[PDB]
Amino acid sequence: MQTARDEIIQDPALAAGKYYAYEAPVSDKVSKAPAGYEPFYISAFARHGSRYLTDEEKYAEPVSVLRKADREGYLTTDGKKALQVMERLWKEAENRYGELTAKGAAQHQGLVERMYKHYPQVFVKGAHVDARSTYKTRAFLSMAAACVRLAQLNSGLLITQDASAHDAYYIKYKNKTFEQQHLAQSDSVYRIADSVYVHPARLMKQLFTRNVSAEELGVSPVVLMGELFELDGISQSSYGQEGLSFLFTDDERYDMWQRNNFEWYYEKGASPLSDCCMYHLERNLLENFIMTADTAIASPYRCVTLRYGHDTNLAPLAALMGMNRLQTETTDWQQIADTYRTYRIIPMCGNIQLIFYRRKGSSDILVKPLLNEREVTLPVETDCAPFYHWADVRAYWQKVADSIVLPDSGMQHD
Amino acid sequence: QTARDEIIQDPALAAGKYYAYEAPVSDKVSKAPAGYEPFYISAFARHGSRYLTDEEKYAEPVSVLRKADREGYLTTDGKKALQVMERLWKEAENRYGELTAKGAAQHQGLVERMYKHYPQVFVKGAHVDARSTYKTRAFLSMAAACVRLAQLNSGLLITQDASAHDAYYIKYKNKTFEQQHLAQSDSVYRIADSVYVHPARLMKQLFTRNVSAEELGVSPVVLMGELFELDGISQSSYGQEGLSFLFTDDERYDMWQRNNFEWYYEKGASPLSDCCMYHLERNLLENFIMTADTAIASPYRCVTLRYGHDTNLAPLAALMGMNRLQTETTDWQQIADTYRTYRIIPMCGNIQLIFYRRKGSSDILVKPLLNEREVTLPVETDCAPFYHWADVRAYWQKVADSIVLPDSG
Repeated sequence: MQTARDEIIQDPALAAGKYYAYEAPVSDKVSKAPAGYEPFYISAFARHGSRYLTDEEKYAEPVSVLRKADREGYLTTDGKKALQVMERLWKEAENRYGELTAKGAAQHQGLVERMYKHYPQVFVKGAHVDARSTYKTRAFLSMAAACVRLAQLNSGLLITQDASAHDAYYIKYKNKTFEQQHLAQSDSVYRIADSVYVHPARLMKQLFTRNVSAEELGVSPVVLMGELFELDGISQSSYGQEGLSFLFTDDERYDMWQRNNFEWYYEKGASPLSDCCMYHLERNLLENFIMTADTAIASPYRCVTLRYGHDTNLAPLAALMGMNRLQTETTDWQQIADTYRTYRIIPMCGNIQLIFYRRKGSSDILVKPLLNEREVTLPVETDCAPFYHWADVRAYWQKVADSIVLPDSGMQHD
Repeated sequence: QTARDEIIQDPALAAGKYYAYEAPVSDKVSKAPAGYEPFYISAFARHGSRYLTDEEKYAEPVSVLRKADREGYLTTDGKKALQVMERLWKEAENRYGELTAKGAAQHQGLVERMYKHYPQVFVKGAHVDARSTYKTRAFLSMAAACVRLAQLNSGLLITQDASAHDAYYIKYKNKTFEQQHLAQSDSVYRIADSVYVHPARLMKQLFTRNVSAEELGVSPVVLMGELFELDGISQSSYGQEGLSFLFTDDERYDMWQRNNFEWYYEKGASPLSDCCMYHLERNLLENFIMTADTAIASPYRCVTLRYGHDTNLAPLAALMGMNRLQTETTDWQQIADTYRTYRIIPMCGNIQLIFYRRKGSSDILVKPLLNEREVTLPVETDCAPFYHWADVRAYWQKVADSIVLPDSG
């Protein structure tokens, strides 16, 4: 539909991208399934909800730069206003770095609330909600919030939780060797990305009364601008905390989003600069979607599969599934945002949901794919969009998974 | 009963820190004085039943017996032990240190008995404030309990956290303090092994011939410790055979004593570590005091649930002054009289404080429970098993104020 540029002009919060605080779709409506079809299985992967920045230094470094300017008298009034905001953001996050916020828990309560409202026939008494997480507290506290909410919504669900190293091979897959096969020269690529997207000259004059250099700051202007942009976005993780929007023009807001958007496209998407197939990393997660759907479709019980993790794995999974046009390959720095937009893929509480439908007396299973609760296309033909035939989707995904070979990494192997 | 007789009646208790929690046999709870109703619960619970924390705790002993098997000096009893140990390792594979299904069921049972016995605490709109450490076994115990509470009363307000911000009281650690008082622990444990661990008979039961510690790769005392650990951890699984056929009644008691001593020494009242190692839990005691003050003054209704590790549960029990845990002795055999790990830190071990108020009276009462058994506190009371919170609080505050801990980490 709209350009990413127009979307971000209409809603500046979307430029936070990976830090965008999840919002339910404006429309509460759900596409009607073909006659006789009812939902019976839901399979999901959900990123943790809104969180603070992951390292104390992501607060401490830019704050100390501005406090020093203040102390030595070259911080402007806008600079002082910015410093005051960042001090409040840091105080909020103090000794809670990387951790889920109260707003982040509410996002996951809302996510399963809307699941329950939309597909009540899935969440019948005795149905086994199988929820799993990574070891990271932000991921499993998102699971914990969601599971307590489902238990409040229906006392009869059988809800189990785990956060086990035994599942890491698909719920938090990692292969540094594969990354190093493609990203060894990422330093060079990012220097080019910085010069294409990050334009710090105007902001430096807004922040400081006299001209400053990379050497007096302790960080380059490009780094300082990125750090201030990250703080502006992370303000969304808190209730009633203002950001730093007054530090960024609309074009700079768009460009700083583009800079992190490119990073995801490069490290985890279809960039030709990383040889187009970085999203092959999620073969195992894709296979776990296939196998657990196979089990639920053949099961005499009722099932729901919930997985809680990280955008590190969510972003490539959406591309590997073939959603929309995520697999489009381009090196045009400005064209990426056409088909690949992080706020539509990996916001806080970002999530993929597959809704499986069944009709009595018919072995023709249908599946509705949702990316952040919006219908998506899959690279197979269908006669009942937004619905797909599971037989066609399964064949395509299994063929994709079968074609991916991943290298030994440490003691881990295919 | 004595610890020796309790272990004769119920050998599973000798697993100590690995004993799989069981509810009290009677569903009865003591009657509060007239007009008193429970209104606040404050708890600290260890994670439920878990696998061993490191792969080497399975691999090392298993490889010893596989070596004996390959080279043909493993007895038939030895092969039987190897069979069960391979089974225990297979259960734990890639789940080292993790909560088991039984450990989750323990924590569901714990809150459902809180709910049954003190139902006036669990009313619509009450805030259940649950917090954990960052370790998955602790968090998942929390998560199992909170889902259970949600099912018992969806009107509760249940929040969950597992924050570095709570570590100073929910997972306290002070390596400097330990090195001040445990500096020669290596020497103390070599003596303790000599006192308690006697592997000659077991070595002859396991192997067809004498075997040197060099050929085993581990000393016979280490191997006996590892086999006893594997025997205990079988309790974490449903329907898993242990190794009871490798230990006589006397050895089972003595191996329990050896680990019991380790807790008494590192976390209890042993004169060998200068009698005040349980001072480590001053912050956790202060958190119990202040969250109780807040609940007593609150216009809302509250429950405080903390989920953690026996590293902190054991000293908390002693620092609160429960029963005779603070009794000081160097007599290796007398420890067990007043200090018994299966009564303090089993799997799902827990301290609960049940607070009661009477309408129109500011005299708050508190009932202290250790693994759901009433305990004494070093405070006078005119209505045991209940204590006046004003007296308990004054005693715990001065205990906390008397403690000096070094800045560490």
